[PDB]
Amino acid sequence: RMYGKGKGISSSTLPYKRKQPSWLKQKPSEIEDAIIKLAKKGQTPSQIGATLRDNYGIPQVKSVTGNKILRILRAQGIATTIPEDLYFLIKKAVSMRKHLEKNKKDKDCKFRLILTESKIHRISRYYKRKKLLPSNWKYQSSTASALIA
Amino acid sequence: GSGKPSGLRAARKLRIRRRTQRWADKSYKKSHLGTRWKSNPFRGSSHAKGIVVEKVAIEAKQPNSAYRKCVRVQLIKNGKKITAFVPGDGCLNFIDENDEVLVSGFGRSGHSVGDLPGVKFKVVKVARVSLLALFKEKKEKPRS
Amino acid sequence: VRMSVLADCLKTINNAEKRGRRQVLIRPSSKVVIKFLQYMQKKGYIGSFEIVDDHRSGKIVVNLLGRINKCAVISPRYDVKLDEIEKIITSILPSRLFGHLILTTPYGIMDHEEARRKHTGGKVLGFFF
RNA sequence: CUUUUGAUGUUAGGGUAUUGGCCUAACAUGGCUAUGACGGGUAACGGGGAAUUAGAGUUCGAUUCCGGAGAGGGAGCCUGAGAAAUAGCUACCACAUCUAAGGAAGGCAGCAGGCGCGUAAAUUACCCAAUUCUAAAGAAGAGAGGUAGUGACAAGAAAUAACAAUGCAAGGUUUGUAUUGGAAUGGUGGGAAUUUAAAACCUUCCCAGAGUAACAAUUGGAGGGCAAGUCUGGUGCCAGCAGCCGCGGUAAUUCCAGCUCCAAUAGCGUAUAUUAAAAUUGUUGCAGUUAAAACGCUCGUAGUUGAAUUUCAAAGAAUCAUUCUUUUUAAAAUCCGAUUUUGUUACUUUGAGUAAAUUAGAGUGUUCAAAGCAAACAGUUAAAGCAUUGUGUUUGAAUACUAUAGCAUGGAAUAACAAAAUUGAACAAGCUAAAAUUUUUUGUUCUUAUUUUGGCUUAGUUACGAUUAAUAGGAGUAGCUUGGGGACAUUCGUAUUCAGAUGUCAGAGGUGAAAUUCUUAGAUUUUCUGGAGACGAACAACUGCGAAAGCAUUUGUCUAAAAUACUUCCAUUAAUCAAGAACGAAAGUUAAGGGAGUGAAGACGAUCAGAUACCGUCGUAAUCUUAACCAUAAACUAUGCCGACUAGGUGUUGGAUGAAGUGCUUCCUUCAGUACCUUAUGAGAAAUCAAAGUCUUUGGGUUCUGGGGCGAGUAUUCGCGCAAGCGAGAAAGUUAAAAGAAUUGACGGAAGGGCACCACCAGGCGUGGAGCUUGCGGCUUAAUUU
RNA sequence: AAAAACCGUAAAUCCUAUCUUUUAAAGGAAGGAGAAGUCGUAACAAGGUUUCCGUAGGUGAACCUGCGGAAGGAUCAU
RNA sequence: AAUAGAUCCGUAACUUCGGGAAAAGGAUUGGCUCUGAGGACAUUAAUGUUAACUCAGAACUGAAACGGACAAGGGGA
Repeated sequence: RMYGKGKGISSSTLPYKRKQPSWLKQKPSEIEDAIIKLAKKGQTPSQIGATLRDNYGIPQVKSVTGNKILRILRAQGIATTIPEDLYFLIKKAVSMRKHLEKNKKDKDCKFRLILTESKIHRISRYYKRKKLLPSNWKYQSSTASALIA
Repeated sequence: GSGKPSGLRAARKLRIRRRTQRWADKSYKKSHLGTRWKSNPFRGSSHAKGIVVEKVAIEAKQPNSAYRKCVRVQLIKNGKKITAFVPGDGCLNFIDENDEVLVSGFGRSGHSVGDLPGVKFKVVKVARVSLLALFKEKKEKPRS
Repeated sequence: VRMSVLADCLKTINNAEKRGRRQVLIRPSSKVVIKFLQYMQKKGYIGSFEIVDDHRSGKIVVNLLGRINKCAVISPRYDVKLDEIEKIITSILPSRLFGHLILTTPYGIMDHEEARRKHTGGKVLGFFF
C-alpha cells in the first residue's frame, strides 16, 4: 500500500479462459455500440465495465472484442482528456480543500490532502511522461475546482 | 537488506560514507588533523634538543609510591616548556641545571607512560653524552 | 517490491532444501531462473522441475534431491573479466574440486569452469554447492 | 559563484608563428554549480614507481628517468632558429663587497667549502681514461661525468676454529665432555704481478706470520605476554623498574649488583612515523533491543533500485560409458534452384600503441649471493667448417604488465534507450513535378520533343499493425461495512465549588501522631434551588482507530481512511529517500477569555541535629478555550521502510464463503489486523527473539546512525526562535578501563517460611541502687613488666 | 646620439578595507589531576520519598517540587 | 578651520531586520570638436518631414584646472 500500512490483497482475478465464453452468442459490434452509448450518457470507463458486466452479462470486454474498453473509447474519439484515476484524485483533493477552507483546524484533513496531492503529482508526472497529457499540464491548486471541466 | 547500498551504480554513496566515517576513529583523526603540528612540542620530530631549566620530583600514581626525578626543558626549536623523565637510578645528579639535553618520546607517542603523570618525554643524552653510556657502565667518558 | 526474482527463487529453494521438503514451489518464474534451474539440473543438484503456466507469469515446482547444501544469488551482478574468475571463485566457492559459480556471458548462462573452457567471462549471477 | 575592471557568446578588427576575449569596439545575457561550483587547507611539483600486501586494500613518491617550474623577490628587455636566459642586461625591494667618499661591482636551489638552522646529512681531493656534449669537430675543453676520500643509509657473502688420544658421563665397544699436540687458515706486516689517466681497492704469487688462536662479540633481557633463575648479596614504598598487567613496606623469581641462562648476532637496542595485526573504517567485510549507534513521525526531489513477456529448437563425426565438433529452421534486398547483410550502448573477447629503470619472468656457476648482461666452444698452439690459399665459430640480450579513458574487433546471455494508435503503415494501379537516353530548329551560337527512372495526389490489396494483467501499484463500485480517525455545532451526567435557603448544635479538617486552618456571627453535617468551570468513572479489555503525537457523554453535519468482495478501469504508473515540507505529548512564551479542582513559586504548621524536602493548611503562574509561537520527551516494541521464505496451537477484531440449532444464531474455510503459548540439528555473549531466523555456507532493495571512557552535546561560528532554547558542533588536556549479559556469595527501613530462655511469651532470680574484694581503661609513674 | 611626450608592460612604496595565523590581559567561568580537608546522603536494597526522561520554577550542595511520559520496577496475574 | 553639489564605486560593529548609512572611505567634474542611444507624423515589406533635453563614450586643449564665484554634512570609538 502506497501510504499507511496493510497489504490488503483483495482484488479480482481473471479466469484462465482468455477467449469469449462459449455460451455468449452476443456480437462485438453491438457490444461496442452499447459501450459508446453508455459512455455518451456519461460514465467513467471503470463503471462502464461494471454496468456492462452486471446488466449486460458480458464479462471481460477484452474477451468479447479483442481490445480494451478505454482503447475503443479513444478510437471513437470520445475519451476524456484527463484519465479516470487522475480525475478522481483531483476531485477528492478539491472536495477536501473546500472542506479545509471552512475548517482549517482539521489537521488530519490537511495531512490527507497533502498525501492526495502527492499522489496527484506522481500520477500526473507519469501521465505526461506518456504523451496522453499535455506537457504544460501542472495542476496548480487554485483552478483545480473548475479543472474538472 | 544490509544497511548499505549495493547497487552497481552506487559507488558515490559508499565512497562518501566511508570518507565521512573515517573521521570517527581516534587514529585517523590524530594522523590527519593538522592540529598535531601546533599541539605537540616536537612538531612531528622524533627527538628535540633543549636547555634544562630545573630538576623536579614528581609523585607516582596512587597504587605506587615514588618520587620520579624529572627535569623541565626549554626547547630550542620553539622555546616550549616540557617535562622529561630522566631514566636510570642515579642519573638525576649527573645532569646540570643549565646543561643542554637531547630528549625523545616516552614510547607511547603523546600518552603518559606508567605511574608517571603528564610526562611524555625522556632524556637520552646530556652534554652530547649518552645517559646509557654514562650510567649503565662508564664505558663512555664522564661528563665533559 | 520483488526487485530480483532470481534472488527470491534461490532463497526459497535454499530454505526448502534445509527443511528437506523434497518439493518446492517458486512463484515468480522467468527465463533467467529457468536457465539457472536447468543448469543446476544438468550439474545434477536438483531433479526434474516442472513449470506451471498460467497467464500470469507462471510458477515452477522443483523436485529436490536433498543434495544441494547452499544456493544463492550474487547482487549486484558484477561484471567479471576472464582474468579474475580464479580471483572470485577462491573467495566464493567452498573448494575448487566441487561447487559452481554461475556466470551470465555473451554466449549464455554457464559456470566458471566452462566459462574458462570457452573464454569470455561475463557478469556474475550466483552460485550453488 | 562569474559578469563595471572579459564573465559566456556573436560580428568586425588588432596582435601573434598560428587558433583563441589573447586584446579592442559594437551587440546579446550569458557561463559554472549538491555529480560539490566558488572558496579554505595541504608539513601537495605530477607520473614511471616504493613499503606493506592471501585477496581486497592502506600509506608513501624532495630524491637515478620523463614532464613542469625557479635561479634572493617581482617586473622589463637585447641578441638569437631557439631565452622573457639569470655563472645575459635594465630597474625597484631586501641583503651585501671595494672605495682615495668621486664612484664601481654581486647573486653557490652548479662542484667543493663556510655560517646559520636544526634530531637530521661527506673532500675547499684527482682526471677527462670510460659515457657523452660543444667547437673552426682525432689532438681542446667539460666540478657534465668518471675515480678515490668520509660513510654501521640501506643490501649481499662471510671469521672469532677444526681434528686424534687418554680421563669423565651416557650406550652394547657408539656419542658428548678436561688434558695434552701436531696440521689447516685467514686477519696483519713486507714485496711483486695486475688493475688504474695516476693511484688506491679486489684477485693472484713469495716471505714472515695464531694456543688463554689476548688475533678475547656485543646488544637486550630472564614474573606473564615472551625464550630464559622463586640462585646469592645490597636496598626496604626509598632508590628505582615497568610498552601493559604489575614489582618494591626484610626471602624482591621484576630495583641495584655477581654467577648462570635466553634471544638475536657484527650486529643489537631506543624515539617518531607508517603498514599488517584491524572483519577496531568493513566493496569483498563490521555494528545499531539491552555494549557506542534506527531521525518523533509521515510526505518528498536529487540519488540508489526496480515484475513477467518477443527464436524456441532439432539432427550428424571424434576421447571415455559419457564428453566434445559440425549442419538447418521464419521474413526482406544480392546472385540462373543456387550463390548473402539484416538497431544503439553498457558489458565481455580479441588485437594495435604500449619508453626505459623498477616489477614478474626466460637464459647465463659474478668462486655463491646481492649482482651484471653477458658469454660458450675446439685449439702446449692444429683438425674441421667456407674461398676461389686465408678466413675463428655459435650465440643472448627474450616474454608479460603499461589505466578505469581513447582506437579496432567476435558476441547469442544480463542490463538499459529507440521505435510502438483518440492511429501508424507497406504493396499494387492511375495522376502530377525533376533526372537519364535519343532525335533535333539552325547560321563561332538560339529551339524543342520523344521513351525509362528517383518524388505528389488519387481507388484497391496485406495474416496490415496494440504482450500479460504481477498474492506490484493506483483508480472505481458494494455492503441495516468497521472504527474512542479528524473538524464544527449540540446534548447529558455526577462530583466539586460558589450563592441563597433549610434544620440542629460543638466541634470540624488533617495526621503515624499533631499543628497551621474553619467554627455560637452556626463550622462540619442534612435537604432543596440557581450559577460556574472541569472532567467524561463503572462498561473498559495484553480490545478498536490513527503516520506519529494521540483519540472514550448524546445527536447532527462535513471529512478522510482501512479491510473485505469484484470476470470494473489504467497498465509499471513502483520501493527507499540528502535537501525541502506537514504534523508533532507535556512544560514554556505572546494576546484575549476563563478560572471550579489541582497546584512549579511563595507563606505558614509539623518531623529532624538541621529540613530551604518528603507530610498537612493555604496559595500565584499554569492547567481550560481561542489565535499564534516553540519543535523537544524513556516522542519506547530503546527494534527504520519495502519484498520473499520458514511451525504448530490458543484466542480476539473487521469482512467474505459453505453448512447446521432456532425468517433468526453457531460451526467450517479464507483475507486483513492483533496478541499470547510451545518449539527450534535457527539465531544470539546471554537475557531472550517466529524475528533479533533464512550470516565466515557472509551480496533481495534502500535510508539513517556508531567506532574506548571523561572532556562534551562543552567551547566557537552559522541558521532558526519573542525568550527559554533547538538544529549543526570541535579541540587541548586526561584516562585503562568504562560498558553488556549472566553465575556464586554477601547485603536489603524486600516478600514468604523455620528454629532458639546466649529470643520472647507464663513467669521467677538477679546486675546496674549502697558498701567491700578483684580485672581492665585511664591518672605523675627510676618502674607501676606485658 | 642625447632629450621629451603619449598609449602599453609595469616593479616598488604608501593609505584604506577585509581575511588568515600567532599572541598580551584586570576580571569571569569551566574541566582534569592530587592529598587523610569541611558539609551533608543524592544513587545502588522498596537506598529508606521507586528510579529515570522532557520542561519549568526553587534551593549551600548533592538536590526538591509541578505537568506529561517510560519501566531500564518493586507489578508479565480475577 | 576643515568637504560639503552631482555621478560612479565602496560601506563595519550593532540591530527591534525596518535601519545604522550621506557610515567610514575612494575616483571624476572645465572648454571645444565629435560619436552613440532614447520619439512623432504617409505612401505603395520599402521612402520622406520634424521636436525635447537627458544620458553614455572618444579625441583635443590649458601654468593639473574645472560643484572655479554663489551654494554647500566634519567624521569615528
